[PDB]
Amino acid sequence: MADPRDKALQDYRKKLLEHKEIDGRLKELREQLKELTKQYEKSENDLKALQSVGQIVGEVLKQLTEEKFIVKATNGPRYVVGCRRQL
Amino acid sequence: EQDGIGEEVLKMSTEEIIQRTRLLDSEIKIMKSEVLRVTHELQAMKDKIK
Repeated sequence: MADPRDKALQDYRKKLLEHKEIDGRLKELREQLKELTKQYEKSENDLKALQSVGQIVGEVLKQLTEEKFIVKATNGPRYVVGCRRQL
Repeated sequence: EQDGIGEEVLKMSTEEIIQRTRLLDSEIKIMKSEVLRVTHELQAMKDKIK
């Protein structure tokens, strides 16, 4: 007759081994999630940054009125242009 | 692990029959549900990132 103490010890050891295996699986999944969260954050940032247009760089020569400025693009041409309100 | 060994030794029937088995079953069910949810979310997010 196997001792009940020995049976309980063997059952506890088997359950601990199964728990360790599932904990290893959970740790692998947690590492996967940790890496993929940052990877997806970077991918989302890249996608958001793709849809952004630049801005011409120029020099202000003179202000004609409140909402009218003379601006000289570095290319060479001079334009009469407006100004953003909260500026 | 010494505390666990002492418990499983001194209390062979008062803990293994009722306490240990139910705790292990509840834990295994909870972690299985968590693993399934995590796998589903990971698959969806991987499709999105692709």
